[PDB]
Amino acid sequence: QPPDILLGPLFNDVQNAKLFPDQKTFADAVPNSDPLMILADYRMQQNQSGFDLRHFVNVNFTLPKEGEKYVPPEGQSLREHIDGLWPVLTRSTENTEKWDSLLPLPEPYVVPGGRFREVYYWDSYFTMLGLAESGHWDKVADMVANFAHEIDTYGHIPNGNRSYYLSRSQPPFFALMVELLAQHEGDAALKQYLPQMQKEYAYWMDGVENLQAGQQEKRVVKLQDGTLLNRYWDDRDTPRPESWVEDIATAKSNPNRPATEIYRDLRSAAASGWDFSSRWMDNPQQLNTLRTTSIVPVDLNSLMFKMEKILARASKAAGDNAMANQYETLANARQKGIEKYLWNDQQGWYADYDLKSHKVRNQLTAAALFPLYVNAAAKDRANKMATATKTHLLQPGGLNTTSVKSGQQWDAPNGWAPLQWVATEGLQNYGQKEVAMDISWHFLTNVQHTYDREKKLVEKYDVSTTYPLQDGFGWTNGVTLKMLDLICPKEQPCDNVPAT
Amino acid sequence: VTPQPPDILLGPLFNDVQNAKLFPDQKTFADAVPNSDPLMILADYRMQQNQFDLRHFVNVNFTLPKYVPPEGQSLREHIDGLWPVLTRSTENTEKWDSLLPLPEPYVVPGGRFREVYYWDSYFTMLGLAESGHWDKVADMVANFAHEIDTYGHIPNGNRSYYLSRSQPPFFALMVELLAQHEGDAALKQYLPQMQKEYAYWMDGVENLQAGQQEKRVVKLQDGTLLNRYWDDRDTPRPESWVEDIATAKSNPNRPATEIYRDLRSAAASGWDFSSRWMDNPQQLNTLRTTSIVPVDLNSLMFKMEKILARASKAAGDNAMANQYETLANARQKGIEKYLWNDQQGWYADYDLKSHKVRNQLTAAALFPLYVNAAAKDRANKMATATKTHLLQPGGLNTTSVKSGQQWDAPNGWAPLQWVATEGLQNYGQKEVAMDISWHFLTNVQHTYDREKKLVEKYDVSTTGTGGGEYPLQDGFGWTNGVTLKMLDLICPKEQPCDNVPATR
Ligand SMILES: OC[C@@H]1[C@@H](O)[C@H](O)[C@H]2[C@H](O)[C@@H](O[C@H]3O[C@H](CO)[C@@H](O)[C@H](O)[C@H]3O)CN21
Ligand SMILES: OC[C@@H]1[C@@H](O)[C@H](O)[C@H]2[C@H](O)[C@@H](O[C@H]3O[C@H](CO)[C@@H](O)[C@H](O)[C@H]3O)CN21
Repeated sequence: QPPDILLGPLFNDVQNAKLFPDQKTFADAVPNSDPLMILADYRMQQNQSGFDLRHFVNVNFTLPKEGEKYVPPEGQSLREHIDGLWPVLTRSTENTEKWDSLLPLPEPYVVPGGRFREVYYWDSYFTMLGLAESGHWDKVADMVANFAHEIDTYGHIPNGNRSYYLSRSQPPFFALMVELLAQHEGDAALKQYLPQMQKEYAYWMDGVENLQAGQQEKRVVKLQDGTLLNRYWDDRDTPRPESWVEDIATAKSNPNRPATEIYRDLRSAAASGWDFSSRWMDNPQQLNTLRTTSIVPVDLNSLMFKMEKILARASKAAGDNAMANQYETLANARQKGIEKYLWNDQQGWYADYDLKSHKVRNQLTAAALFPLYVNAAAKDRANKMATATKTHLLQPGGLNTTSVKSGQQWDAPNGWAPLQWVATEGLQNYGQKEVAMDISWHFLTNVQHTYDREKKLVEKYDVSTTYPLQDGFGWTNGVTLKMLDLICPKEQPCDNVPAT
Repeated sequence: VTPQPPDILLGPLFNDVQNAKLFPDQKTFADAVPNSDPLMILADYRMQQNQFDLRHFVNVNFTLPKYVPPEGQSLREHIDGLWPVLTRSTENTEKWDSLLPLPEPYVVPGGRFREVYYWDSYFTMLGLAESGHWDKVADMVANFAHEIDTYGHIPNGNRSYYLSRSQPPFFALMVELLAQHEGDAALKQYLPQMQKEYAYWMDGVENLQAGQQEKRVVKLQDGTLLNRYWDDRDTPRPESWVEDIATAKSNPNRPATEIYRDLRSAAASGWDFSSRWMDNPQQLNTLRTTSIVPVDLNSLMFKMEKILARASKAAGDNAMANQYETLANARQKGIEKYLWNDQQGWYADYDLKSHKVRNQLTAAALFPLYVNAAAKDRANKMATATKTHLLQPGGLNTTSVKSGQQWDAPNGWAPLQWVATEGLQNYGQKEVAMDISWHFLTNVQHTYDREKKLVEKYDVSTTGTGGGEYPLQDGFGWTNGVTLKMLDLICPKEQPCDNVPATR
């Protein structure tokens, strides 16, 4: 149960009082006794002469640790810095105290770094690429097994292993994780995790059998002509426990709209990974105008395509050819849907589909490379995507997330490792090597420059040239390894990005 | 972890079994127990579809759910003898079972209702208490406290598919019932759980802006705080799967999620279904439950606030007692202003769409008298309105609208008979209170005499029994409890009756 439900008005009071400078801190606090009895105790004590809320919290909760700082040794190469960090980013939480928001996992896992003290769904894929690249297949397998277990226990992979992340998933990479493990383990891996891949697919498509044309429900939309696509959705319609005061302030700033609708769209953008972006906003100046759930995402639907293709491949590997064909049929239908509703023929680029206006959007964002990444894109449209990339999103320090400098995280001038890799790999898929290399060199140069000065890798980079900023950093480390390998000869690998 | 509801657990397999109507009751497969991990059952299902007999597949992979009274019992004896028959003890359940474990024995309503029910349990516990079974009463209070502890609220019943909603809140009244036997020990003991339940009903209230609603709370333009019925999910009910899909399918121009939310929220109200929630009582696809502020729910919330004040005082916190008292006072004002119809002269629900008190008189209108929130003059008008519009030869009518739905004319339901009787008695309206009691009891006795059963509800217009999508069920928990209480009321304390007298 998430902390706001467990603790009631007590959670609200502590978050609003801003006892801790991060709202995630009290979301991660561990009750020392039954939260129902803490709430009862709080109600009695709170109006007592001299009641101190900070003292009450200290007495009734164990808080996250806060004073510590990682100190790398001097002058290690970029590659050695990353490679030696894996144990540091690894957590082992097979059992948790009762009432901890942290959810137990059977095997060790890598977390992104800093305040992100839990496994993240889509981060873990790019992280696992790094682990695999540097020969840590056992950690890769541990993490696949963990996610399989979450599917088994919760019915889906939560955004992270926190009670307050249970209400949503994230960009789905599990099937791609199984394929990554199969690179090492062969078809055995596809066979072992077929039931879990199927159950995750059931999650995303839940309710589709009874969904009528022109309606949406949970993570599924059916257009008027019957086309089936997915959207991001969270099952709750309240402030995020981890961003409690920010979300309340957002909704309060637009009393013309039901707060429940704003909370739903804030939580659904968090499910998208892109919390937040002009991509979801009617007005980039005002977060209270986001309408995430009314938007059909081109990246999510690309990922669904890949999931359907992988289900077909795993079915075939298990010896069920008829079932493999069924998944191929679903994949083809998805591909047609992407090509019809998620391609903007006037601009010549992929884009989201707007359910309110019943048209494909004009806005170009880095999500538009996803159809290339998953091999859904027609060849001529992949070529158009290379042009659009160079014209609009390629910047000196890497691939821009969007061309709108809104002040939000998933927008210009911010470059995010996962997006760099998806773009690089999708362009390579279609022989657009020049643009793919430009992204890799520009982003890697940006990573090296920050590492040179600060001896760290961080969650995101400003591409204009080459909560506070977080360090580690899981997906940055993974993508860097992969790109470093790409830009230097296989037989003469580099440990730092060449100056020229 | 608590299993997800059966539709989530089994993915499309559930949908397929329900739609195929392999079983004549939709509830039957909702209560099926998987013989292995549903994730693996679903994988097998998809494989076996590509290589098939659904019924046989279900037979292999699930275990499906499975009385002759003694000779010559009086009505009272039959009821007292039935308590063990209706008792279940489920401290441990199988993995993947939709049945949720409870630490103590519990009485269930009867028939297809093979689990404990929230509001039924109060009326049932009145019967248990009346006939000396205080141990069972304490068991059931403990079970509900445990559910609040474990889930954060009391679900509609102990089934995974009921977890997304509660029911008309009687827990605080159950605690007061135990307190009648134990003294205030019961209040002190269950104060934390009574507080946790209030937090559930009021969840989100601190941040709710005027003119908006969220979950179970509404805040009107002037800041007035009231509650509504709500279910956290927006899909067909597993236990009524094909019926609910048909309902939504019948108006494809309204988002199906709204219709599902309103169907589920009417089941949260206990009154699934009623003209009360519907724009047109003849058409179920017009229900709009979550836009209606219910007078019965808010009466019960008033009572909860009152008991919380009493319990707080028992625990020695007068400051907290005073706070609950202030909340109760605000609720009373809210009831008198927004849930009383002065045109008609009766309590009624408030409509959030038209921003007006509703004109319909239903049995829910007696709740303010039951909980002692009503002004004396208004209680007197309610007595007249009851006598004029709702009193029928076989008991108190649920509404005066014969819609074809269960919570409407000509159906009479035990809990509503008792609430009306007690409400009227609280304001000295003895004549109407005794009329309800004598009429309902005569109905119950007549059916008992010929059919040797008590059932879920009665025809108050014709007397006898027999809307609804499942057959009339027997037992029957709340009917038996209310019958005992009313039997005691209508005969002298010192010369009690075992059958309802044929002559007043
Ligand atoms: O690197 C961790 C996560 C990543 O998964 C996500 O795309 C990116 C996002 O900017 C942040 O999201 C996390 O934090 C939020 C609170 O700050 C949560 O509400 C959100 O659910 C969670 O994924 C940091 N990022
Ligand atoms: O006596 C058991 C229940 C009682 O709690 C409720 O008021 C009345 C209602 O008419 C039926 O409700 C139950 O069954 C439905 C399915 O037939 C469920 O959807 C509902 O959630 C459940 O309370 C029988 N009654």
